Amino acid sequence: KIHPGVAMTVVRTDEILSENILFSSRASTSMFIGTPNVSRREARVDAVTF
Amino acid sequence: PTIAHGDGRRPSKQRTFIVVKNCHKHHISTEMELSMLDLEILHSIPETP
Amino acid sequence: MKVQGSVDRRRLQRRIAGLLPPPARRLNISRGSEFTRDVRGLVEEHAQASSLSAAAVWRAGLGWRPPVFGDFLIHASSFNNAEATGTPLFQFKQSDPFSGVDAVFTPLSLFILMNGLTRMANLLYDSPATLADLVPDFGRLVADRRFHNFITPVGPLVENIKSTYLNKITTVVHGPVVSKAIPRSTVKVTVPQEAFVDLDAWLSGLQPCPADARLYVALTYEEAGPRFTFFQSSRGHCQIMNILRIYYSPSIMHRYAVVQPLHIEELTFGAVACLGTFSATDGWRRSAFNYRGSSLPVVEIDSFYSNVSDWEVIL
Amino acid sequence: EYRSTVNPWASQLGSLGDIMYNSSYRQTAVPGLYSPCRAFFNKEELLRNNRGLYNMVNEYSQRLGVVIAGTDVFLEQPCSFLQEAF
Amino acid sequence: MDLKVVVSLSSRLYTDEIAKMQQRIGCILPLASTHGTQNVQGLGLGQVYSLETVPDYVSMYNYLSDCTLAVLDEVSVDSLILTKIVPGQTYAIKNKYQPFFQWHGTGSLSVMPPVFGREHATVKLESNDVDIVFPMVLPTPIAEEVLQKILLFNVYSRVVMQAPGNADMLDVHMHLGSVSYLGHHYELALPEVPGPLGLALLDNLSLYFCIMVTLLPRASMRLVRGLIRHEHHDLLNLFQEMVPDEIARIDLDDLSVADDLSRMRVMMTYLQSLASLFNLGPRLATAAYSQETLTATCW
Repeated sequence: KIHPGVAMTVVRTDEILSENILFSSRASTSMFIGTPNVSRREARVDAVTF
Repeated sequence: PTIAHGDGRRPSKQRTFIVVKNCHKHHISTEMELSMLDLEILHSIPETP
Repeated sequence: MKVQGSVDRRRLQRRIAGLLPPPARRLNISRGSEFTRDVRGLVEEHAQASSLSAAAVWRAGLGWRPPVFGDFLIHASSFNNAEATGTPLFQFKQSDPFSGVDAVFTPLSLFILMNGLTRMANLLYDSPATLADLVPDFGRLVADRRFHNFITPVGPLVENIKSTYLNKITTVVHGPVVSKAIPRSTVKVTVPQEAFVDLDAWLSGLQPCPADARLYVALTYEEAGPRFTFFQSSRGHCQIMNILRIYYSPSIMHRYAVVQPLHIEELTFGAVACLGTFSATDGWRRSAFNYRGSSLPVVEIDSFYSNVSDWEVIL
Repeated sequence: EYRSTVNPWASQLGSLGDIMYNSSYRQTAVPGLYSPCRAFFNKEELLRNNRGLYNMVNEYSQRLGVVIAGTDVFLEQPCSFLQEAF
Repeated sequence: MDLKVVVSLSSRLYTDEIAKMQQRIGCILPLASTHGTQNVQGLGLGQVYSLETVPDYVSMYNYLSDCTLAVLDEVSVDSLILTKIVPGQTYAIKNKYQPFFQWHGTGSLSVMPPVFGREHATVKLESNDVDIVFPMVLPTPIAEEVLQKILLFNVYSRVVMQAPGNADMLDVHMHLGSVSYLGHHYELALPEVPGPLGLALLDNLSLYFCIMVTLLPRASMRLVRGLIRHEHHDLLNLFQEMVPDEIARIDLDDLSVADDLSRMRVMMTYLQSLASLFNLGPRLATAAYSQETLTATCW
């Protein structure tokens, strides 16, 4: 426990789970909604998946 | 219910699961006494007051 | 005054109703009138499927993937009745009599023949001298190193009808593994967790990830006898062999004494085959056997497409 | 009950006949040649036949009073099933 | 069974490049990982082949065979629509390489790194500070010829060190430099210094060569030693009347069929393994072709 030759600095990174508030003014963004499509992904031996 | 996702990952499958519970049974027991004389005179027929 | 929402269900119902394939045609033979009606429907369907004249007669708008089943018959000693469904099996060739038994082999049976997992294999097979009787030249074929040519891979088993001496066995040869009794329920393939080396992690910019990851099988003659190893890799048939040789080099260094300078028939260190292909980016699953003396941990892999390969020399 | 063996040269674990026909030391034998004495001298064969007969007997008896595995039975080789020769 | 991959670009199209990308429709490139949404830099071959970096082509082969291969289908101002190569599917293909090679029917096609020219098969998208590098699909004969030339150069470069310049000019750039075709000759890019990870193939080659040269047969040497001196053949134009005396020294002993046969068996068995160290490229089989459209059906 003798002091070594030289001093040091120590660095860490810390996370924080934080609850945040969001503000958005009226008519900020224009959204266009498409029309949904269907496809058939796989014909399984037991079921069908779309 | 489930949400739609837009990222590169495969689409989240809709989920329906089966939940099975067990029914408990409780028993309750009360003890009561009746002296033999209390049960005997019921069979006898009283006339005098 | 409900919002009506953002998406409409009529569209989804319509397009999915369009996506459904027409039903299979049952034929009713017991009753006369139903038979006649289905035959009328059959002739109309052939008229509707083969006449280039009309356009609604064009039906091809918008896969057949069961496995190719092959049935083998084996003795009830050379197979446990309890051994799990889907374990890859390997086959042997008899010289004159083949109809008597096929003598299909399991990895634990190979571990027994070759001499924890040892105790499990003995609790399956206490007196495996029939195992020695199945291959008469085992002591000869370890040295002639012709052992791999005769051990042909058969892959996972689906069903085994159980009899006193013989066993009926159905084996997936090519294609995805699938069953038969029901609307084709699927199976999975199991290999013991020990005596299996993950060669994608044995050496562990960013390495690319392919779609499909393959399972190889290799057979090595070390001074501690022969032994079998299956490898879960994904890179390529041209690189798996090189990486495997780099892996075996510490075991290869020991073979200077055993090799014969005069007779060159023993030199080969092993051979590699490719069994099948499964989904990458997933991994595998861990489970133990449920038998009487079951202590072995086992990897099990989903989505197995059985495409067996031949033994290729490595040294 | 009064004797144990008609020929001690055969019915022992390391006798001459046992060396001849048992599954122990026939490794160098050219495969694909039928041997009658195989079904009487191969130790594992005898053990399998005895276990199979005992299991037939007790599985008929202890049943009729749970999963019923269906057993397949035949008669083409009764000599092997009974360890007897006519 | 149905695979459509969209790759999204953060920045814009910058029309200067879109015309060259659009006449670049229908051609192969290897993508990083199979998902519905991809990164832009993993898309091309630009990761493995940095401009400042010296090319090591066996590493390019190793990267190329690992990644999934995709058919460019459509370029849109913000989108890249590519269907991929399912191992059990059949699809059309149409190609235009600036080193332009003419195809035949039922000829297997090999996928290779762009050894010839960087500017040729690479299109710079400096809008994202990226460069899309297309791989080279050639007929299998010219593919194996060029790969063999590459490995022989990687050897003879280590060889020609500290030798007369007459070695420096000749072997380094007479046969290892150019590749011929019908009335045509294309130069190759050559690694200025021998590349690592290339000879990693050559080590295995030396291993197989030691094992094979331990088991060479005898009668063939006698036949050849006879045919070079007594007779004349075109295949034997290589050897003149003089024989390499090595063959005379090995030849001394007599013949026996029983010896030749086991040697022949083990030689055959060690010849099946070379196809793993010689391919190093996903192969596509030709089913039909039209020179008037330059659009074949590979498989």
